[PDB]
Amino acid sequence: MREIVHLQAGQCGNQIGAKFWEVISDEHGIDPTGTYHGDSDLQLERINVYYNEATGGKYVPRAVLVDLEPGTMDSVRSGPFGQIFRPDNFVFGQSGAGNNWAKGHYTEGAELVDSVLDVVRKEAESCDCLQGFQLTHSLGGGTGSGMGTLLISKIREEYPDRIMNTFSVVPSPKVSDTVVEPYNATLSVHQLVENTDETYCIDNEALYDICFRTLKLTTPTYGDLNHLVSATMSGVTTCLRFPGQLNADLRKLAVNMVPFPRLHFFMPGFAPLTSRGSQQYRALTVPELTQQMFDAKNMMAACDPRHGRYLTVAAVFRGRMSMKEVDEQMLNVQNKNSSYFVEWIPNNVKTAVCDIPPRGLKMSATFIGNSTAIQELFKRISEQFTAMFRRKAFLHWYTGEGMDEMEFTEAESNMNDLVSEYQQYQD
Amino acid sequence: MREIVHLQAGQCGNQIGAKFWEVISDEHGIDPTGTYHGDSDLQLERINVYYNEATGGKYVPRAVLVDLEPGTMDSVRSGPFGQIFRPDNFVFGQSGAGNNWAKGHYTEGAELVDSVLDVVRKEAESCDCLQGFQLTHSLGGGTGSGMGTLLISKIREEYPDRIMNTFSVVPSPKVSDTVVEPYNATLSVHQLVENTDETYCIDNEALYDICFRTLKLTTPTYGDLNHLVSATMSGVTTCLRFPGQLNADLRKLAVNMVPFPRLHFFMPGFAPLTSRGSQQYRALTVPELTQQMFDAKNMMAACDPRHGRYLTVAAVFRGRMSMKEVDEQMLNVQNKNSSYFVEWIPNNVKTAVCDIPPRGLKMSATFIGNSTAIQELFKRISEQFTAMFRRKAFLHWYTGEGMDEMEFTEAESNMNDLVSEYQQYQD
Amino acid sequence: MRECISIHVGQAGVQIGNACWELYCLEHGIQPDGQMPSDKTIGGGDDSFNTFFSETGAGKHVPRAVFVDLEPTVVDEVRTGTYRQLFHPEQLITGKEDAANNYARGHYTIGKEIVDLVLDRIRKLADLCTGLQGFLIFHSFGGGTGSGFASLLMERLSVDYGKKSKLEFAIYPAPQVSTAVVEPYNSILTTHTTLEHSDCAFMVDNEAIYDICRRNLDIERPTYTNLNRLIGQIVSSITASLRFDGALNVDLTEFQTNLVPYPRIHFPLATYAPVISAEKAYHEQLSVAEITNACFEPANQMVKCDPRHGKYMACCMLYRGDVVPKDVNAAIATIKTKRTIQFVDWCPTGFKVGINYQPPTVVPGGDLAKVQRAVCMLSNTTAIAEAWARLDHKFDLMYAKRAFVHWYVGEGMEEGEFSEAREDLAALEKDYEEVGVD
Amino acid sequence: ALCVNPGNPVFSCMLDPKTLHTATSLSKAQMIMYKTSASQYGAFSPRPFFFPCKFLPQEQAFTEHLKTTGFYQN
Amino acid sequence: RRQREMKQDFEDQMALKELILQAAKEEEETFKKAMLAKFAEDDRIELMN
Ligand SMILES: Nc1nc2c(ncn2[C@@H]2O[C@H](COP(=O)(O)OP(=O)(O)OP(=O)(O)O)[C@@H](O)[C@H]2O)c(=O)[nH]1
Ligand SMILES: Nc1nc2c(ncn2[C@@H]2O[C@H](COP(=O)(O)OP(=O)(O)OP(=O)(O)O)[C@@H](O)[C@H]2O)c(=O)[nH]1
Ligand SMILES: Nc1nc2c(ncn2[C@@H]2O[C@H](COP(=O)(O)OP(=O)(O)OP(=O)(O)O)[C@@H](O)[C@H]2O)c(=O)[nH]1
Repeated sequence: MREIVHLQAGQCGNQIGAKFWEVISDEHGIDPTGTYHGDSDLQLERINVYYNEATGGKYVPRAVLVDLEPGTMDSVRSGPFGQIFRPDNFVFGQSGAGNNWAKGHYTEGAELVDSVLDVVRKEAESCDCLQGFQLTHSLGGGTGSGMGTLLISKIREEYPDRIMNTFSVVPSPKVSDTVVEPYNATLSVHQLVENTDETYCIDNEALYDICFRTLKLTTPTYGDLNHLVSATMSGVTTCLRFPGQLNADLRKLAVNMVPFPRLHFFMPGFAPLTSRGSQQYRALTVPELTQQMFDAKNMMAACDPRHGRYLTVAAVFRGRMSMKEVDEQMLNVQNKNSSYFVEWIPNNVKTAVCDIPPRGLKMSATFIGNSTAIQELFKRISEQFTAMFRRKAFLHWYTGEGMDEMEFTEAESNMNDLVSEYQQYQD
Repeated sequence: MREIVHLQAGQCGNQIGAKFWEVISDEHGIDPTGTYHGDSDLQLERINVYYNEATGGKYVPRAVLVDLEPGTMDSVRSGPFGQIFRPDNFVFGQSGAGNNWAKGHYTEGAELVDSVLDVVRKEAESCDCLQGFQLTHSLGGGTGSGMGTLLISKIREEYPDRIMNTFSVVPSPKVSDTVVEPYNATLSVHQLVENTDETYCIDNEALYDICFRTLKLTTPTYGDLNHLVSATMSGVTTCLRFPGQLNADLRKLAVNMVPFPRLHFFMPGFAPLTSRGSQQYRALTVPELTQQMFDAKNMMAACDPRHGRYLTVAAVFRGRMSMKEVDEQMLNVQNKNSSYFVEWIPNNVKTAVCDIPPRGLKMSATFIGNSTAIQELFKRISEQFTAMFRRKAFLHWYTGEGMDEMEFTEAESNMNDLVSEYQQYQD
Repeated sequence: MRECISIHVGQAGVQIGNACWELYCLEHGIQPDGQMPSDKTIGGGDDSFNTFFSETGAGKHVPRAVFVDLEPTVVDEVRTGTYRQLFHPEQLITGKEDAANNYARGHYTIGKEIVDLVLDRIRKLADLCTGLQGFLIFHSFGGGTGSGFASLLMERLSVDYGKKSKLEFAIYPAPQVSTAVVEPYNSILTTHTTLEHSDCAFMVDNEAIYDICRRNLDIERPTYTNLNRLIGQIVSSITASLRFDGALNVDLTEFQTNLVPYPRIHFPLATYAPVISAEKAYHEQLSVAEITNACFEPANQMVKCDPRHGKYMACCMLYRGDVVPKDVNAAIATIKTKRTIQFVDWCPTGFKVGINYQPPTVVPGGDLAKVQRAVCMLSNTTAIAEAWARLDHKFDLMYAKRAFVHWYVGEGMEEGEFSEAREDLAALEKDYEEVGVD
Repeated sequence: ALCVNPGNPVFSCMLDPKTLHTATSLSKAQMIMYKTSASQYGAFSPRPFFFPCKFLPQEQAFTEHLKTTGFYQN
Repeated sequence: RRQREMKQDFEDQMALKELILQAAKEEEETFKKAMLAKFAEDDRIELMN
């Protein structure tokens, strides 16, 4: 059978994977202690896609936690699902990263890559045949970008035939906390575009606005945001574990989403988000879901593709649907905005329908998008990087770490190439 | 029927034997008083291999305790099972040891051999038909070396047709505590090779490392280390005492493990070693047992055979398993590292299946190997002996009791011959 | 005697095999256990089932079909379904890796090590059968798995068995709707590989099937099941000549000979006239007149072809039910006198009638009609080339900008085979107006 | 309570699933939460009603008595 | 009567195998129940010491 081993990278991914993993075990109905409460036959069957079974009715999550700071891990371990997480999967370093990419890429990573490779391979023979891997981390995270760029490089030569899914969050476009963050992201993306085959792009600012739009709760927690992205990431994973006529393999999907190799950055899309009163002012119908599915405000990833155009669109529908209601609506949206697609490809929509609704809600869906709205993203960081590199601010550290200006020169040159290629194909 | 009588010698083997013996009683379920609480027929059936039975359901061990220092024996006699051992079997001399090989080998042993040989021939007449003898002692232990080397010579002429099993521990390479120990080792291992047929090689440094590795409990007792080594000796003896289509005789194994006469030195190998959470985080499956069974970290005897190659490998498996999984796991390792055996012999594996699981766990195994990893051992002592023989340090003592440098010359010359002999047949 | 073996390739072709076999078990009264009641029909496996099932001396009906798929999901529910005990475990040929919509991956990467097992399946079926007129291959041009895998086997069954018929059924890709854009890639590859080996290819489109549902069946929200029964009823009718008899009996060999005029082009159209809702048949009446008008009406066909835009060559009507030649030949004579219907002057007659006295019957929990008079309409016209004319302008653009090529060339393939197809379709289309031009 | 931390951002479930089931007169009670698109193919039990009122099968016993052996020859 | 006899004994033989199969799965989980109980007591005996 074909399975997935997951990676918790960066200190955000510590919050990400923790929420993500409970979001899985819960809806399969396992108690926090780990003794599965046998209730659903299908989830009892397709639990093996992500978990192995230990003794005592306990499915071990096949994931790895990596970090450097014990306190974050101790909080995760002391959480409601630390007991379902494994001490051997807890691998860590004796150093404080300083939120330094180079230290996490050259200095601290050197003595930790060996152990994690030993750890990850031990699970590799434990399973038979993977589809690949997925990595929850941040492009703007210091230790995560330092670790992740190292690992994605190494996992590539060992298993160049698998799926290297990457799950990263983009920092706040307005205001980035880490001042050396543009340096970290620019270094990371240089290897990312060379190593990754897929990239999930998520931004916090849009998540906050969604609260202003539909949550309206004023004061949520960051964990609530993790709950949202885990739900979205759960939705794309429903395909593999769930039955029903929809083709689940990411490779059935990747060839359908990737026209050319340089296209790796993709944007999420989710289905009904509802405020207080509209919970009973909403008549759940495939159009009104579809209308809400394609709303500029229900966008959450980076920015409005209203600035640009649409390359490819793919939506997975979770619940008791049929082929028709999705059929005419695609014709409806086709005719609604036919010009805002690209004339390069007609029928650029690839639809899948999951007949198994989530636990409690019936009419749901997820959307993955590749539009011409990423130009704003890396052009933004282009002025930033050029501005700080114009007078090489915050540089004596990395030269002391052993880095040189040359490495950045091609790294921005690679990024500028992606600026043109996205522009050339569409414009 | 064919039985075994044990020998307990050296101030170390004074400790191990009790720990060994109490395990066997706990394995068989005899109370500390000695009145067997009959619960398993088979352990009732095949207790005759090692024990005689007194009046009133009391299994008397057929073991011989010998030493010079009373306080060790008094501690042993005051132990949980000293009442199970006989004052008849408590033989000792009227002198302190001083940790001198020759004092026990030439001076003190002379008036003590008569007693023990009478005792061991008394118990020999008590039993009908023997497989042979096993001796628990140390090679770096002064009293065990002197008496052991004496008795092995004596036991050879009286019964040269039995099993002369020997259980010795190698002192720590980093520090021997005893500074005269390399003299003690070189003298003993000289006498050992001609008289012995089996030798167990164990070093304590690996045991500390294993404690940090899987025991993880930081501060153990040396008795716990004894509980580890006793399990290794218990498993190799579970073959004889327990049913199942496993060929148990050491001769059945010896001709299988020993290609040529001078090969006496061997390494143990043990099966699942488990830490605090992994007891309920382990999917106990034959593949993962074999993985941990063939782990260079599971090495406990001397050092990693990675530096050399593998002459003979033999592992006995204990539990409710089948021929096919052990067969396929057998063929995996052949395909796994085909080049790391010797082209001298293919299919260098010997397998025996004990269908009787232990008390406390079901899936278990024991491994006995003869690899090319002993070169580092005696070559280490070679530089030790040469440097100390270079300026004859601490020699006036041994000249006092009646020894000469000439005995040292041939002992190391014999040692050098075995250095080459291991070298030629593999390299 | 009169028997065949059906082939269902790909998760696309699996449920239709279920539905038809579920349909097929009803008219024979096949209980879900696998045996009849105390009444006597069992023996050496020789009765109405012997053409379709193998109810051997053991007494269990064994369907003469093999279900081949590469994605174990869908086959795992159906083997846990209702009729799983009737299905032979490993005739449900399952796979562990998908073709990922890639025609070459389904033809090269994985098809090698399973076909020999499948070849082992067909020979065991070949020895037990007696006449084996041919095969019933159910597939799809836009096959995520059906496309690549069926291509290899249909080559291999041709080279060893080139003296029997091979009947091909496939859903034709929607003309303007595309669930995949690699669909033009594999479908054009399927055609050029099959035209020189496939005997008779029959196609259909779902959107027109849907249109019928809310035109006359009055269902604005159907499912697969309704569609599967319709095409299942279609194949049931063509197999009714084997199961029943009639005033005259016609076999697939007669169809093939009479349908295909010239080599290469072997692509007629299928139609079923008495498609109607329950209430309409209730207070209305069915007769040979109106159903023949319905069966020739330009909007009752399931393929996006305008008959007045083309010209007719082949006409085959299979009357299953209580009909009499008196009104039959009179009605079709009027159809010949019809001026709108433009047959080619090459064929004075192009009309193949098949009479069967058994009325088609309702299915439990079904949506079909209450049929006493039915026709299975097999016809071929020149109005079809526009589908491939739709395909090529779709293909030429996407080939010119070499979409997705890094994918296909990454797995060891090149453009020369793709170049082969474009002139082949060019060769195919140019024959179509050449046979069109009188 | 089969809730993660109920009232979570995405929709959640609280009611007991084992009572959410409906049956048909020709089928068994089935879990509405987990009704799949494929189980309809054999869901309903048959009635002797939706069966044709005529059966005219092809009987070939007299054929095989002379199929099993070669025809007469001079 | 050959066929009716051979067919009837079959499902009997069928009936025999799942009943020893269900006997197989019930006994293994009892040991699984036993081992977790032993894993329960070992934790609590670690508690007092
Ligand atoms: N865990 C967590 N991360 C957050 C949160 N809010 C923002 N983040 C960002 O998520 C990023 C990714 O974390 P890591 O990749 O582990 O960062 P790092 O390598 O440890 O170094 P830093 O990025 O400086 O924290 C961080 O850089 C934070 O800026 C939050 O609420 N929780
Ligand atoms: N009993 C015991 N022996 C140990 C331990 N650690 C190392 N040893 C060694 O085991 C050796 C064997 O003991 P004996 O053969 O009885 O020693 P001996 O002949 O009385 O003379 P010494 O070796 O000097 O003690 C000793 O030399 C110790 O160096 C331990 O923890 N317990
Ligand atoms: N024949 C058939 N076609 C279907 C069915 N359901 C949907 N379709 C249409 O037929 C196509 C199915 O082909 P594929 O997606 O290639 O299926 P496959 O080749 O077996 O491989 P997968 O992609 O893994 O399922 C889809 O494009 C649908 O538009 C079905 O049940 N049977």
